[PDB]
Amino acid sequence: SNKCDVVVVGGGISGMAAAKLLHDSGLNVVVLEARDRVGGRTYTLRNQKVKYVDLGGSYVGPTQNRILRLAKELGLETYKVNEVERLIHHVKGKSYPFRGPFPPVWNPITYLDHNNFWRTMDDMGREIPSDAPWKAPLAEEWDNMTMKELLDKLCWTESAKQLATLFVNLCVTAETHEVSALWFLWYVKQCGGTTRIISTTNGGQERKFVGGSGQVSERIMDLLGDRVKLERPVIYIDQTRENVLVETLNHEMYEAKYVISAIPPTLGMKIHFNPPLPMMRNQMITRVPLGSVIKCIVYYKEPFWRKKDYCGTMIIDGEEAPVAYTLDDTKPEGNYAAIMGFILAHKARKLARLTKEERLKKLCELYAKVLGSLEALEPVHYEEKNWCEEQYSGGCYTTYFPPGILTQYGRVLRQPVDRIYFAGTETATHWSGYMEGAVEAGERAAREILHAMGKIPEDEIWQSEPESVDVPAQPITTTFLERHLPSVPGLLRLI
Amino acid sequence: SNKCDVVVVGGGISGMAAAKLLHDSGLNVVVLEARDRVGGRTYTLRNQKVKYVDLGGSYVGPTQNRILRLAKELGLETYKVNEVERLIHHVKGKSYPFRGPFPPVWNPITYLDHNNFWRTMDDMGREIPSDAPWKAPLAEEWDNMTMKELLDKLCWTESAKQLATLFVNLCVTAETHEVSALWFLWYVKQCGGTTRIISTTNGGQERKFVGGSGQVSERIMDLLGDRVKLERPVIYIDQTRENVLVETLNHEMYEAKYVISAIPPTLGMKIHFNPPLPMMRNQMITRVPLGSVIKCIVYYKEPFWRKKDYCGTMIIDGEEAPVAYTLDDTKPEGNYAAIMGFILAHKARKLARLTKEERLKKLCELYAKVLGSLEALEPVHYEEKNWCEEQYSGGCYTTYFPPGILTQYGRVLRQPVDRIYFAGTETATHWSGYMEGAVEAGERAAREILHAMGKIPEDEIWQSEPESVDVPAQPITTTFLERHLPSVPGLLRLIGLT
Ligand SMILES: *Cc1cc2c(cc1C)nc1c(=O)[nH]c(=O)nc-1n2C[C@H](O)[C@H](O)[C@H](O)COP(=O)(O)OP(=O)(O)OC[C@H]1O[C@@H](n2cnc3c(N)ncnc32)[C@H](O)[C@@H]1O
Ligand SMILES: *Cc1cc2c(cc1C)nc1c(=O)[nH]c(=O)nc-1n2C[C@H](O)[C@H](O)[C@H](O)COP(=O)(O)OP(=O)(O)OC[C@H]1O[C@@H](n2cnc3c(N)ncnc32)[C@H](O)[C@@H]1O
Ligand SMILES: O=C(/C=C/c1ccccc1)c1cccc(C(F)(F)F)c1
Ligand SMILES: O=C(/C=C/c1ccccc1)c1cccc(C(F)(F)F)c1
Repeated sequence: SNKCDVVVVGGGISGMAAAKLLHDSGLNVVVLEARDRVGGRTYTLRNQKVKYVDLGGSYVGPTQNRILRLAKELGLETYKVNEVERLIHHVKGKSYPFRGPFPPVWNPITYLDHNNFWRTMDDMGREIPSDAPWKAPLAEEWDNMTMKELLDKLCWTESAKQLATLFVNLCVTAETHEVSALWFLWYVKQCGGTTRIISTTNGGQERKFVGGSGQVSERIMDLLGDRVKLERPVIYIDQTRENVLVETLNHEMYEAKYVISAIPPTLGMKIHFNPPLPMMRNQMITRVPLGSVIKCIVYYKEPFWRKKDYCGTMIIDGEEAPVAYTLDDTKPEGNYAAIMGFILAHKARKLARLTKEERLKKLCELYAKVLGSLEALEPVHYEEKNWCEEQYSGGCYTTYFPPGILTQYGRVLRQPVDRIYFAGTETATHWSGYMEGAVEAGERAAREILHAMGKIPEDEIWQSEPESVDVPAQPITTTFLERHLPSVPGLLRLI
Repeated sequence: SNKCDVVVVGGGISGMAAAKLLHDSGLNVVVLEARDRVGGRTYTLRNQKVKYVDLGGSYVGPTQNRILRLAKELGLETYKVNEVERLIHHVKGKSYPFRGPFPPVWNPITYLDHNNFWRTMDDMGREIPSDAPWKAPLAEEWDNMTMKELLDKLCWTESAKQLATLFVNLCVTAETHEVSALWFLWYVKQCGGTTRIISTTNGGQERKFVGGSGQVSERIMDLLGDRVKLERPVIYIDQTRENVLVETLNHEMYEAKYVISAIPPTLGMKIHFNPPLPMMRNQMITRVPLGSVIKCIVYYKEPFWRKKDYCGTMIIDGEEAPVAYTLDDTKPEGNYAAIMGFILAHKARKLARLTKEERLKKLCELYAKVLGSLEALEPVHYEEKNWCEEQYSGGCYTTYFPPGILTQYGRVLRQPVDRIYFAGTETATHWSGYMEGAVEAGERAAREILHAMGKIPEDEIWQSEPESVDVPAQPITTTFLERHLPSVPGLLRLIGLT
């Protein structure tokens, strides 16, 4: 057997961030990666047609100071997602260009309903602790309701209900009726609220890495050399003896003092445990699916949308549209012009039966309609990835909690099992579900093991991150009218 | 590599019934079983204090003709669960004895709401095909609401909402807010409806096996001899070559023409697949958890409750009660007097924090109050099993579907993946979740493979079961008034119009 101080299961950003911190503290680390590659839910494809493209996680932005710091130390640079020209909201077969992060509305009742919905998501969020959403004062009430129920209660207009549905589908790649209200409200709040989570400029989608996010995991693998084992799916963990034993599918045995599980919670199911897991984790890891998404990038000769004062951002309401959301994926130079689109949730399941060519055709036709341009019908290249297919992801972007699970099993996610500590973006308290969360969770799990070894004190397990000098955050502001305009039932009760 | 015709993964009832059918038709089978025993979600404990007790699946009843035929052929007998004396419905700290399957009400408004609740469960169920619940005309609308939402719309009284909530908790060991309305309605309909599923006499809970349900799996293991491999958890299935390779955790390798997967759907996750599963199954096996229950048996000197004209059946509403449902678990000889209780859904999680002794004390105190009996505080023995702990079950009794899953992923549950066929009670169309559904699924999967091999025609894959001559089924009947009395909203509409 191959002896070390710590085995990390998973060579995603979270596993790699963990292994780097432990290695940098002078411990011997092994990273056991199931796939022939590192990066996990990040994946950068290189070819001559795209140069590079993020088919998995891509965007970073202000307040994501851990992934920005790790990436800068690895020699990476960011560029800004194109948001110079107008965003488009496509509603009832028509494109409404706009500026500012929130699609505007003109009907005064619809205005009150939209304003109240966004404001209420943040008001509810203010009562949800980031590190313990189950301690929300209304935790059971919010957890025993789906986001569909909350939207049916909140939204007096079909316009607001359609946009709020798209918001849920886009943010967590799941249907409103699939997810806990408490969990979804936690998710938005732990990213700093509605504005921060939905924003390109001054939000989560502001920036990409030059050369792709995959370089984060690849460059940590570069530091670690053959301490990283590719095509080592972990099948068995035995804690009954003096050192922990970890076995891979190809019959290698690794012996360590500690283990970091840096995989999505449910992918714990792929490992056989001796002794059995404690009951609450044994059931928790059956209750926590990941969402459903096809990430699709269509390439063009030029970023032609810019010529009509469109930035390439499309927000597309309704059942018919295969893609509800797009961003300009063009490179900083104005070349490899591209639209990034998400096929979300049930649409990722329905449109999977089509061929690659059939999806390209559908997307090109939708883009032509929304951008009002025949150029959208002339793609030079297409790349796509269905994350629903992935045995060692289970989906993307992240794990969602169905109604009832977060209050009953949420405490279990980070709780150590003997000498196994838990990383993975799912266990983060800030931008959980993001590459930022992956770094927070890996460094924290690494530091829990340094503390178990007597190397650092308790108060250094959780560590604040200095603000990026390169990507400073601007404050989230509201207007007097946003804070004080009544809800629809507000305006009704007054009459 | 050990060569055979069919590797069966799982030696529960589903796997052992599959194995048996294949063996009887002259094929070489291997059963690979994770545990040091067969039975799975059935487990009969034997010691001198209890003689035998079912800590897992126990009850069989009329219309469950496949498990009755299999058990009869294996030499087993059934006896009747005691329902001679009165049932108890305990609500708001008081016990109301009754007779008949449904807890009665007297308040006329509350009577209309109770009758309408049960009638509407059955009305909705008749819209839902047993073999394709996602083809129900309103499948999307029903699957996109939880049973909590449905009971909030249906029940115009708290009395009905509290009884309906217990019905869900007890039937599927999950909360109303955890489960799809479509899935629950399907689950009840495929068991023959509300009356059949809740009933002791003429229903699911009518009988037990003399000596325990574990003997079904044991006696098939006896017939198969060393074809059954204990402590062989399957870790890897490879379908890239002519013959399927199945690897176990102890590095043994099995080679077959076909595999039957007879494990709970989510326990599919414990196997690494080459090539990867198709997309829809890959995601479906992360979306289908099992429920939560502790089965608890408290032993007494005598079945003292019978002397107060109580059969031992207690239906106990609300939050404080650790146990919402009990049955008499006394042996047919009238000795090893015992009460079987379920700790259901969130209570199975919450009370797992206590010691065995503390759970025994809380059950005795509850039973003392409900039965109006200090003797309930004098247990002679206690056995319990928290199925939430089992690595190779995931929970009990069975897999539930959260909102949105059965319409998106339902069709893949029993869809073959190349040379892999799916057994397990979860894949049944009649008494899915039960030992009955385990037999139907195991035999149907075996027959799918017999057809793939050209040994039987396609119209022999699905086979009806002759009705037991030993446990014949009384039909489910209603009265005119039960069929035609209005709902509460119906009565209000009449009042308006008048
Ligand atoms: C899929 C996706 C995700 C995504 C996104 C768009 C798509 C299509 N957009 C993002 C965005 O713009 N910005 C962002 O910050 N995040 C975005 N995401 C999500 C992001 O990619 C993830 O949050 C992040 O990558 C998570 O990293 P983490 O390290 O937590 O998890 P992982 O990447 O899944 O890594 C797991 C690794 O473990 C391996 N594995 C799995 N099972 C085993 C076993 N049994 N043995 C050994 N290794 C195992 C996996 O192969 C993987 O490499
Ligand atoms: C838990 C329970 C269930 C139950 C019940 C009360 C409790 C506490 N009451 C019942 C009742 O009164 N009447 C009834 O008809 N059903 C009742 N149930 C349910 C019943 O026990 C189950 O429906 C039935 O036993 C299920 O049978 P099936 O054969 O479908 O499934 P299983 O019993 O879980 O067997 C699966 C076997 O597979 C093994 N396993 C799991 N993973 C692997 C791997 N990777 N490799 C190999 N073997 C594996 C398990 O160990 C098990 O033996
Ligand atoms: O939630 C949003 C985007 C989330 C996101 C998450 C991960 C990767 C890319 C985008 C969002 C963005 C712009 C507008 C809207 C809105 F207002 F709902 F349409 C939502
Ligand atoms: O649904 C019931 C029982 C289901 C069941 C399933 C498996 C094993 C034992 C009980 C039930 C039984 C008696 C009364 C009631 C009722 F009416 F809801 F209170 C329900």
